Amino acid sequence: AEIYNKDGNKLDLYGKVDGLHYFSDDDSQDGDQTYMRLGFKGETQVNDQLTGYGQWEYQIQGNSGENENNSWTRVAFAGLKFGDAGSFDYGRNYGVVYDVTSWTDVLPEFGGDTYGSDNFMQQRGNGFATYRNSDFFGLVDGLNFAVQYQGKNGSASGEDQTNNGRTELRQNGDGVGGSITYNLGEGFGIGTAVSSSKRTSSQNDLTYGNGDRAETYTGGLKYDANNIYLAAQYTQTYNATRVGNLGWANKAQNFEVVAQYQFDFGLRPSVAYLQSKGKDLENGYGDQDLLKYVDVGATYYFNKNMSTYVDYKINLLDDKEFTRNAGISTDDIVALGLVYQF
Amino acid sequence: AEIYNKDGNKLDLYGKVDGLHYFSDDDSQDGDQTYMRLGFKGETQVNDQLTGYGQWEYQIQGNSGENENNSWTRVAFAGLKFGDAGSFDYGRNYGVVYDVTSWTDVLPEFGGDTYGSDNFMQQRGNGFATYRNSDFFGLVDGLNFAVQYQGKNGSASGEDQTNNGRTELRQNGDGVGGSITYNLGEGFGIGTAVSSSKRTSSQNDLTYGNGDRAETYTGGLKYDANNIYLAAQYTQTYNATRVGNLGWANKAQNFEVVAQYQFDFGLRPSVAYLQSKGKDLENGYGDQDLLKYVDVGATYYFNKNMSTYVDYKINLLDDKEFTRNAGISTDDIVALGLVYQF
Amino acid sequence: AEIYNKDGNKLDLYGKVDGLHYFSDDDSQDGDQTYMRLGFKGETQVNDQLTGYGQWEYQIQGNSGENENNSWTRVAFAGLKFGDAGSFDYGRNYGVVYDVTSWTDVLPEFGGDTYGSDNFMQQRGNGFATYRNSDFFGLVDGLNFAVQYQGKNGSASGEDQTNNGRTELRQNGDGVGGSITYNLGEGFGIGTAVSSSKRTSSQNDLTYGNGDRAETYTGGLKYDANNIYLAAQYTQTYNATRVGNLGWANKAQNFEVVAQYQFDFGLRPSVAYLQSKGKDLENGYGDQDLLKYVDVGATYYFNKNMSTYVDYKINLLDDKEFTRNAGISTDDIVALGLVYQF
Ligand SMILES: [Ca+2]
Repeated sequence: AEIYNKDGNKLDLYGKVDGLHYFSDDDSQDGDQTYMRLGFKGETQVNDQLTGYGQWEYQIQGNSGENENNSWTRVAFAGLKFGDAGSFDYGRNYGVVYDVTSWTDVLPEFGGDTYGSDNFMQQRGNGFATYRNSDFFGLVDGLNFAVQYQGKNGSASGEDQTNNGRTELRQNGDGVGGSITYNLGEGFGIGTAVSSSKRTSSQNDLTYGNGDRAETYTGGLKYDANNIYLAAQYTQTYNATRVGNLGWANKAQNFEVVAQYQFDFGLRPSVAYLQSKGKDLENGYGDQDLLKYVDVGATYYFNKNMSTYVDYKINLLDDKEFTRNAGISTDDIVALGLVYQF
Repeated sequence: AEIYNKDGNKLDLYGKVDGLHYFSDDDSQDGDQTYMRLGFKGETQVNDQLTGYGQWEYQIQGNSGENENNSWTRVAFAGLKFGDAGSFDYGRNYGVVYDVTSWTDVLPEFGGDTYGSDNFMQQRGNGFATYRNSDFFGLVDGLNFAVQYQGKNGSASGEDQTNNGRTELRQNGDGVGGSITYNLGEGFGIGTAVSSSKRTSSQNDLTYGNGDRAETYTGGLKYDANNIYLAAQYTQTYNATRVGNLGWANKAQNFEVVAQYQFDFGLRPSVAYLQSKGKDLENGYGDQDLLKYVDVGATYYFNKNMSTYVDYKINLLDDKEFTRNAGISTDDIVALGLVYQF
Repeated sequence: AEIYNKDGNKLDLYGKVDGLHYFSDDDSQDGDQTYMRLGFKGETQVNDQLTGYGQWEYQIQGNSGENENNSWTRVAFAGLKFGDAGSFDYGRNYGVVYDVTSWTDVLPEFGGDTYGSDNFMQQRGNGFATYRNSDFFGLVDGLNFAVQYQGKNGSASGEDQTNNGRTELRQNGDGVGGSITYNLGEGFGIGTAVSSSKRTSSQNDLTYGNGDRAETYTGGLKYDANNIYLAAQYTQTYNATRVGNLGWANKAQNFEVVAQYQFDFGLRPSVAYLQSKGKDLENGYGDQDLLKYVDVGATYYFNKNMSTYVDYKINLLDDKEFTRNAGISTDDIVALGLVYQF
């Protein structure tokens, strides 16, 4: 909600409380999943061709006892917008791959999980320097592009050390990526994104998915008109898709597709399919499905501040030694949520 | 404070800073106790018979150094209010037992401690689904009731596992409870509450207080008029009252009583007595006092945003092997507080 | 930003996002340093001669992954201001030494580091009771003083225990200090501060800097007019200046000096020099430099809500066994920051 707007400076303080429960045979997923987010988006007019901005978003789990706290920063960045010349921001932000893969990340609860956070340039991550340009310098309506750099986020100590070190599955070396999207008209959009990240020496000491670079190549399509939403994304990755908590897939092929309809009375059913196919895994595993499910659900929007939903992950992965070793869930989940937001 | 009210959506952002110091021979209590809370309460009008809401409240200790952070979520829930048909909410909230025991939880600093947080359905806890009805459907003025369910919050791994696992003393199985309060008129109120929670297998592997279910039965009475506040609550529990950090009392009898007066110039003296009597404790302990103190104090309210208080916990427990083993404090405490709130 | 002002109560909710990167051969400093702060400052008019207030400020690092959270309370206090009779506040706050040493803590990124946080009464710390008077009771314009007490913040357990125990380098015993500053006119200011804190037995079990009390003596001078800022502070300490993470200096002499100029178009160059000279260190180290650098940098202010800066720490310490043992950084750092604030 915009809570301040005075003398060229505006501040939106926003958030949500999601009273959320999962039902699953997977005891690591089953039970209370209540959480909240809080954030702000601020903007300051500097002059005719320059606006400054800042955004922060934080998640605090609501499903723990008072003896602990599970919270984290989703984004935290500052930037400048310069008219038709583009914008630049730096901080914790979304990787440019998500400029296209976000088109399928629209499910009531699940979805968006052929990749994760702190996962090279695929989604949220630290130290992104991001240049963006909408409508190609004001010359081509509907043609947008981005160019992005990510500095190394290494280990806590030793050869890969940076100030902000972390575990191998959340590290990266220096990376570069970009995206292009185009409005084809009549509700249709097409997009592509590429990223290439150096990997660190400690990442390459894990058994799975060695290589000098983590690479991703994405294409996407969407239709968004007449109360219909359709989208698909295909992403091919190299040493970039996590294999549970074991390392990465030498290669993976990720595909997500979704269809939704918004009824005027407030109901938005959703059907989707997601898969991630890993190739050439070490330890004799070879080709393995890393993710495979159908998702059926619906959100009922009471208004823009209140909603409720059901989401059903129909998990098509087989329970096998591989999935158990990797810690990949093979069970179905039903989610029920009630959401207040501002 | 209400900081937003527009187009049927309202947001109250509230908080407090309590500059607080304890004086005690108990070194685990003595010293700086400064803390803050922050929260919001949002409400959205959906239609003539339906309002959505969300509430979140967080505590951050202000008495640590910058190398650590001690914070936690008090509540986090979302709900719907259906005019006279009642309300429903889900998330981290107060157990319905507290609908009655809260009547004595009014001391300047101490009190409210014959039970704790994450303590079956007695106070704050995860995964409450709560139905409430005020003035009995608009048929009986002053008659309120609630019915509540709490899903299992289990262990981090193994047989009792849920996604949001925690230590035994803060676990629960599936539970159900209810409360009824009635305005007798002329300032008097009467209330009762009952709860019954399944206990988990890991809870039942501790030495103290094994059983299938944790159950509570509460009666309360109060007078709240003419600047006088008098209240008492009596609660009988089974396998539900913590014995320090060792487990639970097979049975306990808890009693709290308080008298206060509000002077028009701002001063509110308070006198109270609390005890918790544990029965049939294991390891030869038998009947033991778990809590026993007189409390004398006063709050001076400068206005609705600023107050200061003294509170004196006169601890009547004897220092003995049992209390030392259980980690129950037997020393007096004096608290001095200065509170800004909004 | 002031977001509420009604019926005698006002609330300023403020914060910043600093998109920040360090370049250094010191891998513990190098890399992404993005962070945010959030805070509030509230004030309530009680009557003609009394105002209540509260302030809280929190830092949340923006340079970690989502599997961790690094955050802390900077300040959290409540107070009363009694017209010209002065103010009193209690909580986590700044020690009165900083009333003078803050005059040099004005660099774009670095600076302010001949002392740290939770470092006796030198900067931020727990449990400060602080009396302040501006303009000497309304009788002497520009003459300010303060008197401050800090209660013991001891160990987690054992002989020095307090409720809010911490590691030795962040402990203190009971302390007293004061400051006096005077506006000489025409941009000139002069100040002095003195503090004396009991040390704890666990502090005195460390090798470096044992003694009954930690003591500090500070003088400062500044010139602040005609777009020029000049300041210097000299502090002599006894058992109060940290030697890396090893303990304290039996004696230290700290000197900071800074010169800045503000151009109308928004650029503020800055040049500074800082040194901390430790004396009589144990383990044969004798006299050692603890800190020594020249700082050159500049901030460009777009407006009151947006800025960017470069800061260059030219480290003059030698890499030698002492600095490596103490964990004192001897490398240069360049910082680049982009800051949105409200
Ligand atoms: Ca490979």
